[PDB]
Amino acid sequence: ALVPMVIEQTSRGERSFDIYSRLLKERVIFLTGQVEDHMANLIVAQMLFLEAENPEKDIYLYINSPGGVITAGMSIYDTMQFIKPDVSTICMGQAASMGAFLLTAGAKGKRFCLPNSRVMIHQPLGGYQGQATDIEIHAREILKVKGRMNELMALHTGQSLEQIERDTERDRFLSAPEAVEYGLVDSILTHR
Amino acid sequence: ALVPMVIEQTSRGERSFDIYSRLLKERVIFLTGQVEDHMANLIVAQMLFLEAENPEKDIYLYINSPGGVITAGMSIYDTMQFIKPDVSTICMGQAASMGAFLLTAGAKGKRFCLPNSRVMIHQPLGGYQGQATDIEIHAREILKVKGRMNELMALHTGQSLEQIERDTERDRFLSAPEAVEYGLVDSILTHR
Amino acid sequence: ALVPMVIEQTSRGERSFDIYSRLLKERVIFLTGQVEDHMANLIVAQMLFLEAENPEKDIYLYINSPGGVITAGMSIYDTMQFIKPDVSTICMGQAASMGAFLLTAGAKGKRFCLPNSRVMIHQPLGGYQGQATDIEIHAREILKVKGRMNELMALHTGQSLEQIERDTERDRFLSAPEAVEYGLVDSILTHR
Amino acid sequence: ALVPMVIEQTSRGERSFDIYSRLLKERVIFLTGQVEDHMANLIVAQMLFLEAENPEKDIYLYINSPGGVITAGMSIYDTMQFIKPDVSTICMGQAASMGAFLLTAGAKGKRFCLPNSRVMIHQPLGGYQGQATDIEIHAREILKVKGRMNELMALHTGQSLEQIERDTERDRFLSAPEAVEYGLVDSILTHR
Amino acid sequence: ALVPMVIEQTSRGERSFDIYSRLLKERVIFLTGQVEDHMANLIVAQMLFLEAENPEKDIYLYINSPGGVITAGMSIYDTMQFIKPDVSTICMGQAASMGAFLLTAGAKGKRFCLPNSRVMIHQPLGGYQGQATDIEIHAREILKVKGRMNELMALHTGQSLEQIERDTERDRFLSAPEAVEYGLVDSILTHR
Amino acid sequence: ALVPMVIEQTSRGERSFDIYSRLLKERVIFLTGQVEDHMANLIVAQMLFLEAENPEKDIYLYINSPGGVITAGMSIYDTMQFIKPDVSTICMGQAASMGAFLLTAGAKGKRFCLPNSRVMIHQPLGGYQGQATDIEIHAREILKVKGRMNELMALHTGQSLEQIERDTERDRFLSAPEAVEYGLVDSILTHR
Amino acid sequence: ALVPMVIEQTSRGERSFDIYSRLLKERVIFLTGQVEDHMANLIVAQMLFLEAENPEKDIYLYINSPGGVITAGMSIYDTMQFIKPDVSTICMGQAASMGAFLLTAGAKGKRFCLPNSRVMIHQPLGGYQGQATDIEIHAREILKVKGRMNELMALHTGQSLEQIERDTERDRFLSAPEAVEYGLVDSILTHR
Amino acid sequence: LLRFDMSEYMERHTVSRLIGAPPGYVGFDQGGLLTDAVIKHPHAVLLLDEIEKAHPDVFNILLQVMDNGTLTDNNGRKADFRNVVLVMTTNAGVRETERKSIGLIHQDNSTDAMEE
Amino acid sequence: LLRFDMSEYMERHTVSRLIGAPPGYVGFDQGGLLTDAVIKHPHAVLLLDEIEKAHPDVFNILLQVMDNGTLTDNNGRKADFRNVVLVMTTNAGSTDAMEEIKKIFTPEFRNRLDNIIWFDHLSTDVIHQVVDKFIVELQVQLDQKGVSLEVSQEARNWLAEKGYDRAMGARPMARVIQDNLKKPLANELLFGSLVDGGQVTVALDKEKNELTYGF
Repeated sequence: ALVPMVIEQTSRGERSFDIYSRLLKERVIFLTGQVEDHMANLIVAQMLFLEAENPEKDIYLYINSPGGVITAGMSIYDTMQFIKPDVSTICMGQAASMGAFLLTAGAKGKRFCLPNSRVMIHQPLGGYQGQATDIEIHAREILKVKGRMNELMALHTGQSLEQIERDTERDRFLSAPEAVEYGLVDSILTHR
Repeated sequence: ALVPMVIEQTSRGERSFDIYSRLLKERVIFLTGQVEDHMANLIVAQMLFLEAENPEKDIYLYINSPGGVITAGMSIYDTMQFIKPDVSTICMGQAASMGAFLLTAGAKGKRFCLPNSRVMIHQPLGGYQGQATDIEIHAREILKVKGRMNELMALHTGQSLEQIERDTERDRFLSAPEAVEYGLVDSILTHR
Repeated sequence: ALVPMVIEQTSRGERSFDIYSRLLKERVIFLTGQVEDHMANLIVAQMLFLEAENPEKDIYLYINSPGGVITAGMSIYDTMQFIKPDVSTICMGQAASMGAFLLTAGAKGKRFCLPNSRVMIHQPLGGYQGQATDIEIHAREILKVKGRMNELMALHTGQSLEQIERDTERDRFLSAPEAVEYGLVDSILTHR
Repeated sequence: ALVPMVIEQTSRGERSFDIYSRLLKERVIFLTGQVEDHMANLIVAQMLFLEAENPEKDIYLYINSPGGVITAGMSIYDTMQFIKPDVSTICMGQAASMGAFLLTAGAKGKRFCLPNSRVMIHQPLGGYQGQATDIEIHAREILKVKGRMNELMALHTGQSLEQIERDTERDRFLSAPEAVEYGLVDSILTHR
Repeated sequence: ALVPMVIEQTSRGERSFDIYSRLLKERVIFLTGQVEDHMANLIVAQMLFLEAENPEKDIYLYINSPGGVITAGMSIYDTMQFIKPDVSTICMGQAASMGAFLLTAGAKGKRFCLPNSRVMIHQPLGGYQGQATDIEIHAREILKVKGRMNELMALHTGQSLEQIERDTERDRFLSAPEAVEYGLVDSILTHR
Repeated sequence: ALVPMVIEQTSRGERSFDIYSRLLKERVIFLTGQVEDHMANLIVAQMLFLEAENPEKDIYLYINSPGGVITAGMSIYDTMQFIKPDVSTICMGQAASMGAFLLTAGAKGKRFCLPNSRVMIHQPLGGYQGQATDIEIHAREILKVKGRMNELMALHTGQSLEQIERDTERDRFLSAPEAVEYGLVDSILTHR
Repeated sequence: ALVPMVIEQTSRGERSFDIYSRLLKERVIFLTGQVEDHMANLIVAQMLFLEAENPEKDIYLYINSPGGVITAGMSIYDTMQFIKPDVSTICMGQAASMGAFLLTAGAKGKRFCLPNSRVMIHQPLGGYQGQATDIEIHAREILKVKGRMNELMALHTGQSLEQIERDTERDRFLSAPEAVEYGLVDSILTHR
Repeated sequence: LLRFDMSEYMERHTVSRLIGAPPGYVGFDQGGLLTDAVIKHPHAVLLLDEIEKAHPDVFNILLQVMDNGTLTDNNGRKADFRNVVLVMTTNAGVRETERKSIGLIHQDNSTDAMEE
Repeated sequence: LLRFDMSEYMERHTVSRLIGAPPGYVGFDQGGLLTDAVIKHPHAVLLLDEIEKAHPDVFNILLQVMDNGTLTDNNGRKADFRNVVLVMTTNAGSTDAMEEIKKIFTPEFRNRLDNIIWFDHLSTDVIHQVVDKFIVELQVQLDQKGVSLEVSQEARNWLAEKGYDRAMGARPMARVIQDNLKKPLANELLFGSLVDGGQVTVALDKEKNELTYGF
């Protein structure tokens, strides 16, 4: 019983799903844990599935994650931007690193966050071992990524690019009210 | 058969389910083991589900746990405060550290613990490795969390803030009658 | 078939359940292995279920275990006292340490044990590492627990508290006839 | 297909059964592999379930296993003694140590073994580490167990007690014809 | 899809089967991998089932295995001799060690093999650590087993006992035509 | 519930399918993780299955992978070229190494990648240990593969062969706009 | 869905199948990964099942494998030759070592291979530790196997025996067009 | 207008209602609704509502009235449909045009312009 | 008024029970239950209880009736519903009430309803009014038998509080009034301690809450 079952009444009186398929039906997707490749692949499939069911309605994405792989996380980012309905992102627990990046990528005006949550941002990490010639190739690529990530942060948050660059030099922690003032989220949820 | 099946009759019958799904149906949620992200996420999915099923009825949360990750635990805390129905928390076995924190977060007047249980509280733990500059950043963040956790304890228990600070410097153990007097719980359940 | 299936005729008939679900339906619960936190939690879920199925009928608990975590064991103990119907405990194989404790907690007059079984009692174990200040904090808590366990033994067995105090100094082994004489069980089952 | 499926005609089926459930329905229980604590409870559950359907019908317990925990297959002994039917214990492969202990415990006149089987009997094993005081306590308990197991062998085999003590000091192996002469079994099956 | 499904039609039709159960229905049993204790136990159950479905028809046993435990292999042997219908053993791939002794144990005249198969026979292995007294006891038992296996080989193959003992001193490999000449099998299957 | 279930409505409806089978029905196949042997084998089975369902409709392959084994990847490649309907490949996340070769092999005019994706290409890797004679044989074979892979890149992209060889000496990273200019993809998808 | 589900259309309806059972029905068997006993045991079961279904129709075997155990591979070989319908083998990805051996064993005129595949052939490997006497016995057996495998290669390919013996001394790699000239396959598939 | 509602024939048991029970069966001497209606009113419009709800084997009766013009009752008398206009109605192919494909690139999904 | 309990039509074979079996099938000559009733009483009120439990096939029977006013009997006769009114009751509840009935009453069905009438929970004033009605009916019977009965206010409050259940509404009231008031009185009247010309006033005993009276 790692995942409980729930029963609902439908046209024939009964359907029996788990504790997650039942919520997908209510257009809720959860993103938790490390942003890897298999997990990201599943989230994209779920978002495409919901768009087709009803292109006019919002999709709710709950975020609680420590970070992850950028490449994996750029899928999802591009899907959220490609598909038609708004994706509203809600931060609970934490949104760190790549998690914070996806949090701000939600539809404008719909970037919420619970009151005791934390958001943390920083420049990307990486590394390489090899010949001096190969080291240069790999060093250049990580720097281009750093630059691209900074532009997207500035675009979504409204901060100037230079301000974004200064703020990601070292781990920056923001409390929920600070995320609102900074521009990572639009508001704090209080009570239903 | 790690988890047994149970049978119930309604209209036409059948519809057999597991021992935990059967209790979720009775708006009962259990929280055991360490508090971490994958588990905390499930506790939240269950609470969102039950709210949707019936916004006016109480949700019962059983708490038996040694502690855990604060971030994961805070996502549980905020959901409990956000949703509409009251959450009544019941302590059996132990509620230590983060477990104790969530226990006192239940609806006022509805925080109950069994007579041979134990509650233990303490200041948060953490750590870090890095440059002196990074050490400063991370040390500041843990101290801010300590401060916030103490404010919430004072709010929920009725103790002054200074009294809460003194009491969490070293592990503090409370017996069920002590938890009632201190203000962590409202009462001790005895017999049905 | 790690666990075999059984078939039972009722009304419609057929209805094939598990070898353990068939017994849960017969208000039979088995307790085995070490007493921990994940397993003890299931024992409690089963007792609450049976209590809600029919508050007027007994629950039979079959005990065969070497010991366990005191905290996990206490959540079982308190449920067994809270719920309305009597729990009749039966000792087969062995009941040692915490297992012995739960055995004597059954309803008075309904504590049985098979003739070649063994029961063993001893003092509570524990430990700690840290500053001299923390060592004194943890040492006092284990001693309080020891005192509480002795009082419950005296309550359930009829022995004076001092007699219990002496008999728990070192491991003490009792044969089924000694369990009856001592007061841990009321009787020995023999033949159908 | 670790375990194959079988079909049989009853009333309005069909109805498939596990390669092992199909045989439980034929009042045949297999005891194979080393006697543990989890496997022993499953054997006990099957015997009670077989004593609930029809108490006036023999239960066959095929036994092929090299021994195990004494105090956990000394709870499959007490369930056989106690139930209403007769448990006729056939032999195959090997019955060693505790396995050879349960084989002789079957209904008198119904203990059978196949011709190329082997039965081996011996003195019980154990051990301990600790203070000289604790060593004494544990040594006494194992000796008490040894004495009790010898009494039961003498009872079930017809040998004098002294003969049983001499014969178990060191491992003794018996061929199927010797098991018959010694009295561990009543007869040898050959061909249908 | 480690194991594929197949379907068949009879009366109502459907009958969706795991491919191995589909063949059990055709009185075909496979023996592969090491001859252990759990696997042998399952083969015996299958043979008893087939002998109870139709006592007058042959049961084919397909053998492809490197060897295994003698004790487990012997329960398979005794069951084949006990049950009424002939058991025809076919061997494709290899039949080595215990896998070759059971290959010759099939019904006389029905011991066909493969054209590119290999059969290997050898003296049994074992070992022991302990006091000189215990070593003697165990040495005697393995020698008794060796003697018994030689008798059965001579019985089933038609070779004299002395010839069997000489030929098992060291591993002996036989090609399919040699197995036929030696008397391990009756014939070689070629093309349908 | 690692993978959610969805409900589809049609002539009869009530068709409960996994989040991945539901998409296979939409002629959508995903390629993620390393290009191994078992995974490639499964993709081929799906493409052959779709070709038979409707030879006149396109198949969409979603690519997000770091690379893998060339041999396994070539079986996917050859199938794509053999079957009748066009295969349209979409790159997201990353298409590196063999993933990049699998991307450009799609139908001309239908190779598309999302704007924040990355494509990386490089010469084959390999190795060997053995006698100087064996080393030569193995070295020659890897060089033949390098030559063949370069011919296919030139064929599908329009670059001259000499240009392809120079560009695959060391890891080369291309952003989505460069992949388009270079000729690995035909276009960039942006917003629906 | 590690393995996806598909739906077909027969006289009744539904009929849901795995991404592999559906193809078994079309008389398609896949051989992938390393050859060993359990996998080699399942393929034989499938080929026998298909012959019975319809003795007058071809069976298609898709091969993609690095090699494996000869014994296991030979039971597949013999079944292919024994059964009545032609078995047509198709090489995709690679066919090395034992894989190549089985590839050429298909029905004459029906041995195909995809354009970018690779076939590799070599003399058998093995080894032994023990007394000089045992070493001799095992060395002789491996040499007999080498001789037999060479005869079968010459038989199926049309090459003289001397030519096969020279060619397999060191790993020999062949491209799809060379496999055709050599005679391992009859032709290359290109486009439908 | 002769009108029949196919939702009343959802089980392989409502066919005798249309043509009559066999000789020796409790309902034998009643006749049969479809053949009696057609015999009495040879020039008519025959409507079968929601013909996607009849048990599928009921179609096998129509498959004998559409080709040859006749249906035989349980007395061997024949209904003659040559002057009857037959109309069947259904919404069977509808729920196949109300959806979009799932993916980044759209298809057509109109050929199943309900051949399904 | 014609009444049917739809909980008796939960199983598939019961659908023909309402209309009548096809000819040649057991029981066809017994007729149906619904179609004969509407032939015999064409102007009646038709009430279907708990229509949120019937087997889905009966809904096709209902859709046909609501759509055109008629059903055909297994003897070929027409059941003409043009003069009857159809009332169906449900515990389905508006969106949820809708989904629970809608599940079978899909839009294709709901569009055939003329209305939905909603029935409210009882207030405390109503449960007192309901008790007054029950008491009055007893008072009338007693006057006919020559006995005057008056129930005190503390007696009325208790009965209203006791015979009302939020989960059963006013249904339990029938037994609460009968068992506490009618029964004890019936015993005395028949025995003859209380006779024509008698009077009883019913008060509560504060420590028992029994209805106590005599003459």
